[PDB]
Amino acid sequence: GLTALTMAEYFRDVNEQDVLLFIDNIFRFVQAGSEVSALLGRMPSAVGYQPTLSTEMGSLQERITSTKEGSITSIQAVYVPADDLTDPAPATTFAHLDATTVLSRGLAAKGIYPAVDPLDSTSTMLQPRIVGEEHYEIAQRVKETLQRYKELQDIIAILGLDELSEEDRLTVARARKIERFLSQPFFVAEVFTGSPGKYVGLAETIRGFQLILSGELDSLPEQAFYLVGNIDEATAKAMNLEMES
Amino acid sequence: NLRELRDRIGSVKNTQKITEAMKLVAAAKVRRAQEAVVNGRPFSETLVEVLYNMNEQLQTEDVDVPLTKIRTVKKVALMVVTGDRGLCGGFNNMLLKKAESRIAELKKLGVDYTIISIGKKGNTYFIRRPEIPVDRYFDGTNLPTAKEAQAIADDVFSLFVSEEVDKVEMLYTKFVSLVKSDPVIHTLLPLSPKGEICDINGKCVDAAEDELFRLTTKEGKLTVERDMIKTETPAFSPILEFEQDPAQILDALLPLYLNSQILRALQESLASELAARMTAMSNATDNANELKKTLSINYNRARQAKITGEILEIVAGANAC
Repeated sequence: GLTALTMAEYFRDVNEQDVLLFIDNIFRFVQAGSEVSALLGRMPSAVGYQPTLSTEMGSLQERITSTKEGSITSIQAVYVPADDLTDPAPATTFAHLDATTVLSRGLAAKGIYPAVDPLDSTSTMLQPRIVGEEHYEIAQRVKETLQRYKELQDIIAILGLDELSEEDRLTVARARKIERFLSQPFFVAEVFTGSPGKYVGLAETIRGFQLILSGELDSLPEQAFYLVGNIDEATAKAMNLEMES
Repeated sequence: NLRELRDRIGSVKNTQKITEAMKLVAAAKVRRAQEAVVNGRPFSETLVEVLYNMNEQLQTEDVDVPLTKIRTVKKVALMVVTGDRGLCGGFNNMLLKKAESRIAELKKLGVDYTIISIGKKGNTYFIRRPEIPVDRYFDGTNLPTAKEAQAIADDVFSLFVSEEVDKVEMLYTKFVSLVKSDPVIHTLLPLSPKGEICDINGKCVDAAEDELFRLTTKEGKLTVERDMIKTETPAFSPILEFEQDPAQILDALLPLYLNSQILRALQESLASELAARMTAMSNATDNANELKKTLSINYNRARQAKITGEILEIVAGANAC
């Protein structure tokens, strides 16, 4: 990664180009440094991690500063091990990254490809002043829809929704629709699955969020919104489903 | 911390034992209810025999009964037998949403939607739908007796005895399954000229051979068969004489038959509530032992974690002593 960063720094300073810079896996890089310091004769500080891990990953993220000559759009990945965010690798990473998409295992058990727990991810860019107040407003709406859905899952688990309220069921199917419409295919993703993805733009997404949380899509089906890119594409998919009889 | 994990595991165990307890408990409730609804089979049986008897002998174009007087389509009333304890499945909410559909139906016919009500949860759903005529809310009648049947029966008889409520209808989930019961509205008023009662959907339920919930286990899950045995369809005797009147005895048996169907309907709604509660608790017990296994899985995972922390404490000693 240091060599990759060095050539990227030639791009970002020498070429002064915009550094599209993807890299994976940094947690594997940490694991390598861990076993390396295990070879080195230094006391492994964390669960397996070296003491050196901290300032090392800081030096990693520190070359990854978006320079004025070339800003460094550096997409990296943490092999977030054992689903332990509190693994000191992912913990130590969670500071130094700017925007960590937290990818769930669970939403792929729900089948969402991508399976990001969007609840669990967070943006420095997330602000009304940053994203647009409309964007962050509808975003907070969908986010708290998710949060309420997750809170609803607790009573939903044992008891089931028949004890729940009708506004509770309203929010539940609503955020269920939000989660389903959050599933959209990805562009190259067909090689496992087969779907040609939609490069889903931000505003069509904004209108889809508007329809979903606003309950316009509350007559469209949740399964119809699954891996449905546009709300129009959801509308056509629902038109297929409503045609399917 | 590990002990909190073990603690909520035990909590899940407590609620799981309780969940199986609730499923079997309301199963016992519904078992006594199956006994209960069968315990009147002679009454409605000989009733329907005499009913087809004097309906054969009735034979008239001039006589009338007041319940049999279908009146002007001005106000239909809605009778709502319900359940009482909350979250008894959602037979409460399913029959109440179907009741809201009935509010829409009587708002579509313009027939001035009066609402008879049974059940304290039904009373609360009427009390929380404040934009309707609540006719006479009957309480949550735990194993309802012929007394409360007589009372709300008399409420039916008085109001539908007036044209004020003309042609009222009775909503109840008949206990078809321990799992399924959507609501069904049997045509309560005006009383049936054939005696064969109708639905408010319109389906004339038979006078003679009709369904009645009983319960039997086809395989290890105990089940519910809405069985139908037909009663004796002899008339009364040719040697038998009508000592008071043909016409007034028709007018009298109308209160009797209305009472019989009403008691059966309240029994249907109560048994449906008992069954759906039982099914919800059974499914909850399944989900419970599931969550128990997940929790204990993470618990022993944390047991390994505590062991790993111990191993770490061991490891520092290896450079220490």
